[PDB]
Amino acid sequence: PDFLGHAENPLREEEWARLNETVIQVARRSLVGRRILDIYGPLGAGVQTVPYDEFQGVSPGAVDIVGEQETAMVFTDARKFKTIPIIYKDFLLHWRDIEAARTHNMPLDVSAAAGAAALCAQQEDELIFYGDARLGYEGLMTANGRLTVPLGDWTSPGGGFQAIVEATRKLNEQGHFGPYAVVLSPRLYSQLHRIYEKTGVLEIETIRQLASDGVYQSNRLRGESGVVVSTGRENMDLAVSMDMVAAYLGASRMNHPFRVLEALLLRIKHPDAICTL
Amino acid sequence: PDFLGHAENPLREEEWARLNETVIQVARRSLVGRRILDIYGPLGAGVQTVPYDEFQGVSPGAVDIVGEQETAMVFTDARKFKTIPIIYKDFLLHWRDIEAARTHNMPLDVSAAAGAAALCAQQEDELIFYGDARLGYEGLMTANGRLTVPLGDWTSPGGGFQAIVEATRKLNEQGHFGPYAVVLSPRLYSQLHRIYEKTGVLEIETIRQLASDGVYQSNRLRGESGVVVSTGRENMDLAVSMDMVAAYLGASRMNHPFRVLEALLLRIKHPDAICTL
Amino acid sequence: VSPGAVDIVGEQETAMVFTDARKFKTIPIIYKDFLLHWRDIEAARTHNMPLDVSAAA
Amino acid sequence: PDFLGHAENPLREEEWARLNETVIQVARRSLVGRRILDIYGPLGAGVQTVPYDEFQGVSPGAVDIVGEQETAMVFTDARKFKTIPIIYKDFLLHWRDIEAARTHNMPLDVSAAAGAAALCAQQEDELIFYGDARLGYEGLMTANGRLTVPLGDWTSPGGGFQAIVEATRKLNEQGHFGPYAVVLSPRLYSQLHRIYEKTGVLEIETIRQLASDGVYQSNRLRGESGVVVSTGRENMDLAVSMDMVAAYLGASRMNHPFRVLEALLLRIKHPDAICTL
Amino acid sequence: VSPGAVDIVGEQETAMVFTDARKFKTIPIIYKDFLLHWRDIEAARTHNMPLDVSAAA
Amino acid sequence: EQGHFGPYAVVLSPRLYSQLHRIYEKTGVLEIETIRQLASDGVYQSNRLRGESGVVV
Repeated sequence: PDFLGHAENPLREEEWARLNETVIQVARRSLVGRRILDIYGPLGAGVQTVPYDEFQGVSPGAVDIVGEQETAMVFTDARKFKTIPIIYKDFLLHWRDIEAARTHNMPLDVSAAAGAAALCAQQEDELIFYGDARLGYEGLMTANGRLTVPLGDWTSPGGGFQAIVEATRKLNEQGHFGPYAVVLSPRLYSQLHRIYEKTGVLEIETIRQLASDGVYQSNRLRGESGVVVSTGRENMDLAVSMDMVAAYLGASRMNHPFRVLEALLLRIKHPDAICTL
Repeated sequence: PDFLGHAENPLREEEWARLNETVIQVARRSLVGRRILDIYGPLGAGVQTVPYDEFQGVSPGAVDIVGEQETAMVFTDARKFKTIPIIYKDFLLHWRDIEAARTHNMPLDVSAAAGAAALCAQQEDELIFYGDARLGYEGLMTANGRLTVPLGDWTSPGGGFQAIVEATRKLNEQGHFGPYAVVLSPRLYSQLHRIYEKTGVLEIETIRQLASDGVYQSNRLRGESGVVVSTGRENMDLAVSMDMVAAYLGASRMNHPFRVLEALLLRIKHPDAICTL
Repeated sequence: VSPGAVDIVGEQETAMVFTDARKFKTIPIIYKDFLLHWRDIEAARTHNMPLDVSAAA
Repeated sequence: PDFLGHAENPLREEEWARLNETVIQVARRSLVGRRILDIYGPLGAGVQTVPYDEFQGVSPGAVDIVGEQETAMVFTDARKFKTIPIIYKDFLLHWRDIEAARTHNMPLDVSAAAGAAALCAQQEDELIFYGDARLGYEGLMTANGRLTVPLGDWTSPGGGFQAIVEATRKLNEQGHFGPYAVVLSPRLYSQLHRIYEKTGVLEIETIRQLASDGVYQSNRLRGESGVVVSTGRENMDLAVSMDMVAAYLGASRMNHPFRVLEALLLRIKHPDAICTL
Repeated sequence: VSPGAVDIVGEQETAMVFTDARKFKTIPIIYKDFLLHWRDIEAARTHNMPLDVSAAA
Repeated sequence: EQGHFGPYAVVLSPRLYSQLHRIYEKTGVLEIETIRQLASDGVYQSNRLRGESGVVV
């Protein structure tokens, strides 16, 4: 019979396979921060730690052949890797329904799961774009090397043109150049969605051709802020230990509790690539 | 190695078979409310909902080769089913016992099982006869059409007759008649058990012949009140989903917590059958 | 609104718990009715082929 | 295995074997009460019960051929066994941890495991030396049979000695002798180890040669020490059901809870060997 | 530091936490170096069986 | 009323049983018939019970 219990896997192999498929689908649609930076390789949950620092840093020298003289480069400086967080949003499945699905119904419902993952992965991005004083992190607002531009995103028609252009100026001048990506607040994006501009075509065409890796909108970024980076690797890395998954709390009073587990840590290996408002 | 618990199913097939059998023994003996109304069939845990509910009229006849006049049985008005409750009483068995029972000697204890089950089945009836503010229910005290008649008027000589006679009279007047069952608070019953009726022999034989389906004693009914109904189906139905089973809360500290699971909901499809003292 | 985040520690969930009640309010059935005429359909069953779906839509 | 559950003993056999070894190492070194009394044999987890009362008392035999009686030797007037306790201090291991050790790092972290065992074994001594009365037990502050020696008179300089002689004398009288053990609070031990006038000699050297078994210091004895005993068998016995072991609460939340289980009961088979201050 | 009595159920703190803080601060590399000379070792591979460890230890 | 009910057994002193062996009562039949039908698991006599006492379980 059922039985009751505590041996599951409350699902069976098929429904279990579904829940995983549903979660990563909805999570991936709600993740705006994995689309602006290409991911690191999976390290498994086996590693607790992701390497942390580079550059800062010195330019010169060559003569002919021997020495005269450098460097030894760097390392830079100290360690250790600040443990990749494990973030979770919890939800329960309620009593019998699952077992009603074992005979009566073919579709097993999702009380939360797609919603919780959507809530969790989003909050993950808030972790990415802001800083955390709580445990030892680099956000894209706290990394310094920001050389903060006198904002941009005016009302007057030039507006965001001058901004991103000014960004590229100092970014390039710091002695770091490459393909650029631009992240904006939705409110900024609409006010910057232009209207009109140069009389040839609109803002999307001019910015997307200027930054030229892409243009993206995040809801978790500060309303006033927006950030420009360089997508090139060995600059920033999005370090993922474990991806998004459905996990089991086990038997409880009576319930099946789940959590969604996501471990994402972003390291800034060259913090000359970051510019805020 | 050994020492058991995660665990598995820490009883064994024989011991497990016992525990189930003991529970239905004490429970069926401690249930007075499944004897006054024939039970509905078990639906399994698949259903969350128990069929419901209408009232207020009596239907026609009769007759000739003509038509109709039905005159139409029509509802009038609404839905839906108010979710069938799950009630439980929990008990634990001790770790250092069961593995001694798994085995060395054979003192395996079922004591907690029966004690909780007896208590659980008790409150189940308390749920039935009383109303429940807890979640959305009908009782035999909140079901209207009660005919809030004064009745007894007890203790001389008696009986002890006039009350039930007055009820059956009044019940019939409402246009509802049938085989009758009489439920009393235990305190009433002995005061009624009682003496000779001076005519006379017992209250039991004279009442048992008037109601003529039976006379029963429940402790959970209000002390002053007692109720007469009609056992006939399509009047009231006791909807039993999964019956009673022994279940595990899980393992805690380790030990083993158990619960007895009970789902009973009683519906009144015809509350003209209810009489309050 | 539900929590995070986070360290290798636990919990703090902090417990998603309901709180409070049930149950499902019955799913409605709505309908709009239409008729087709008798003297049509059997002419459509058939002689020519003007079969009408007009009332249906 | 990350997923999770159940009954993996989430470690592996190698890490599991270690976990046992680490616990028994730290526990055996931090137990001062198993060195003053030779242990009973392990009774297994099957038994709930430890044999109880003896002595009282002492009559000897000459003899030749026939003609020697008391004896019986009774076995003393009283039963039954008052159930051997279960004392525990628990610990959890975290999310990644162990499984991080099954991928990359060969060493398993036992930091909490042994730490709990040291704490648990500590209070175990508190159970022994103090009275309990929660579970209604003995130990020696409560054993009686002391004839209440005041002991003490240990102030200042001059020694520092007389108490233990008063003890041996009284111990000797009434007919119980053996090699003797002395237990003190650290506070007395230092107070007598000191205030060599300085003429001078030591406190340790005089007591340790007189006691002729040993002198021990426990942190858990009452501030005003102390108790003197006789190590001889059939006087006191430390009855051990289970040794120090690793047990599982078994699942909590994406973690693993452990406990260390120790069942030790000390019975007083001869309460004439006990003297307090 | 909190202790346990006990009998049957009823014993808690515990957790035993595992204390609020991570991560591991990297284990150092400390070294003192030494050299062996030109001939030395190879003089020992021809004639003399003992190797000079004077600087090593 | 104590919240414990089931099938009942009655134990009496022999002296009680005879004084309670009735005689007559309700005019239908005797005491054995009414008590044995009431307690309904059985009625028994023990000589070791207190003469005045009797017990129901």
